[PDB]
Amino acid sequence: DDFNNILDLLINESKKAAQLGDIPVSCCIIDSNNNILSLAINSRYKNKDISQHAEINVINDLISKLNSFNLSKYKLITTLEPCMMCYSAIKQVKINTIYYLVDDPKYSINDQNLNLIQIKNQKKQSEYIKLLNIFFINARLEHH
Amino acid sequence: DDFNNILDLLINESKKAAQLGDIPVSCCIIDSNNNILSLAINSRYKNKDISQHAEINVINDLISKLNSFNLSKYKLITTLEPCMMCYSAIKQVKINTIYYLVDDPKYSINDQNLNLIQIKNQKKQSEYIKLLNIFFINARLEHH
Ligand SMILES: [Cl-]
Ligand SMILES: [Cl-]
Ligand SMILES: [Zn+2]
Ligand SMILES: [Zn+2]
Repeated sequence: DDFNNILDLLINESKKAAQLGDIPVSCCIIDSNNNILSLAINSRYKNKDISQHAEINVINDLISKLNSFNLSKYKLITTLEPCMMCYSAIKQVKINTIYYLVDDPKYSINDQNLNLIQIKNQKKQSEYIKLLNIFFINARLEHH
Repeated sequence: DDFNNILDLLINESKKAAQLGDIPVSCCIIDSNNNILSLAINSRYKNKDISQHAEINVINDLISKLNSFNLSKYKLITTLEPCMMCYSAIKQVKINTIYYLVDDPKYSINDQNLNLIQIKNQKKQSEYIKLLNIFFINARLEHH
């Protein structure tokens, strides 16, 4: 569909990540009934851990809850197209679908049982783009 | 992935439909192991039946094989983006994924558990576009 309520929630969460120095990305994992089982934000720089993107964080939350590395029954929704580290972690726990809102400007993948699917929600996409733009502006100001 | 072998097969089949007066569309339904369970071509005008597009034909083949209207365990691959009649029939048998090669130039859908996903296979897409173009050229020649 367009996940308007889940996206409202994720966009609200990611603000937290932006306040603390990380690209404001939030994401959740859902079961087939679209219930959220785990939610996480990006905390790579905040916790000085190369792996702590929102996607790997949410994967680890669910591994913890279910005591299992097999998430084949679940789908992932993120505000921003995942990097390749996260894409590979998502693949390695057998999640078959990644919904993302905003693709990443910054590989050639012929994987399957793994679809990367852009959510169409223009209002939410424009809102999240404005949040990211504010983050990057502050990024270049501190860069200089 | 890019379904290169299945697409080779479908593009070969659809030629049959083009020879007999129908837009040359072919499609199959696959299980989770990507095995084909049913394959069909468009035969609307050939059999004077508004419903006999390739997608509805393949659905009926599988309903027949399984004696069930519940195809929730299966995915559909077609050469051409489905019309809305077929999209609704696919939804009504609970198939969750439609892979298509070529989108249709000729609605606003907020359905979910139903993803419409364009296959990326440039060589196969260009080949199928050339086949369709030949079909339409002959169409306008007979039109006049
Ligand atoms: Cl890998
Ligand atoms: Cl309906
Ligand atoms: Zn990442
Ligand atoms: Zn149709």
